[PDB]
Amino acid sequence: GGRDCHPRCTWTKWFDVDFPSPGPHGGDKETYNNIIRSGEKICRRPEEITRLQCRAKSHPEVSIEHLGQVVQCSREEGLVCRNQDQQGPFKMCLNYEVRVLCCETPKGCP
Ligand SMILES: [Ca+2]
Ligand SMILES: [Cl-]
Repeated sequence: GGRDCHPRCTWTKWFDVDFPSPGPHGGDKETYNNIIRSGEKICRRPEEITRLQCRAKSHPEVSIEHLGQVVQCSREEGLVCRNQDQQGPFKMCLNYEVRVLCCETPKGCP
């Protein structure tokens, strides 16, 4: 047809709505649920979450694996880190942040 129909995609800002506290039930839960309930906007209504990125807030360039940290960065949910999953004897998550790629397909497009 006469239109470029590939999705238009825009990254959100980075969100950091939770901060870890110590103990076996602490962690850092940067889920879309928590982000929205913190007053933050993620995507607009027409757009769909297409990609998630995750990083340590105060160590933004490093692979999280090199910190020995056990985290999940899932497109459906956001980032979850649980203190109980980390190595001891001080079992604790670092502070993470996330950002989202929001994509919207133009009108009348397969
Ligand atoms: Ca956080
Ligand atoms: Cl870094």
